[PDB]
Amino acid sequence: TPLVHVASVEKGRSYEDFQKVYNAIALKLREDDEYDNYIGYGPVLVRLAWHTSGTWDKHDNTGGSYGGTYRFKKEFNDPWNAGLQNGFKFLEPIHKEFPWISSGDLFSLGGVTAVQEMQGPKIPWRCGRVDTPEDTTPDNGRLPDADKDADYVRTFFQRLNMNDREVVALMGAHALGKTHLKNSGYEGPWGAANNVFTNEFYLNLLNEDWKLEKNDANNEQWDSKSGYMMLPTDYSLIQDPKYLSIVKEYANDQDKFFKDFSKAFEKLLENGITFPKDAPSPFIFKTLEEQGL
Ligand code: HEM
Repeated sequence: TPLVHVASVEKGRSYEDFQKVYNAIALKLREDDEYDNYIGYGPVLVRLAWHTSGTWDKHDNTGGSYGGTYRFKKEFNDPWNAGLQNGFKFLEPIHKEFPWISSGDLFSLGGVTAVQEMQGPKIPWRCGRVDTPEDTTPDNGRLPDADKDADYVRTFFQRLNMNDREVVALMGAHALGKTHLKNSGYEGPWGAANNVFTNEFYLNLLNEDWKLEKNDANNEQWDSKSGYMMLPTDYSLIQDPKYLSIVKEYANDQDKFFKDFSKAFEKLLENGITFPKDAPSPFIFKTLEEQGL
């Protein structure tokens, strides 16, 4: 059946220990600001948290964030993961300073820290992921393709136990960063800010004038005169009438999008993990700004 992965708290560690890790990540995000033409490492860390969680299969509980298996070559060389090496490199000195944190805890915490420092919603986070051996590394091909339609997106996300609202909310993370032709065969940002977490993805889908064009890798993407782009999968959220209603909702309610994204993102990062009844409550980390740091 399904594998069982029980959360086990890094020995003797508590909220204060993880806040220190959060702070080191946040401080380095501030420090290494030049990355990717001054976008900074925020977006790639969010993508790293999603990709290391998104291999999960609810049917048998393979993949998922628990095992921290991205550290192994099969997964880091996944063509779907091209570019994430930048996120992993960023995290190296963090892991060196705090060698006690598990890899899955670090990859997932990198995502939480990035969202929050980029002025996104608070994302409650739980510790206790435990490194698993190389033979537990899921095969390539569990991450989604971008050249597909709404039916594909809907079916894909059923494997991660996500419903329509959860899918649309999670996709709003595409406010962040950009596609890079050398990584994915798509080129351009989804919006203007790209290192500030807002509902701009939805506003842009609805409000820009989009043209279906071919990029330099001979792949179709939707382009706007403002210099933004949408993947076929992004654009499918306004082609499908059920997705469209939810896009409109998030475009018109920043708080609702924040609340829903926080729930879906924590869920994504926790899928596959069994938390003991007496496990600590989820942690809500203070930002550097809230700490006066
Ligand atoms: C249908 C599902 C999805 C597809 C097909 C997809 C596809 C892509 C592609 C092709 C890129 C560009 C990679 C590159 O060239 O560097 C990208 C970037 C990104 N994705 Fe997604 N994605 C999906 C869902 C998600 C989800 C659920 C999240 C998180 C909640 C996410 C977060 C990000 C972020 C933050 C970036 C920017 C990374 C950077 O700037 O380096 N994506 N995605």
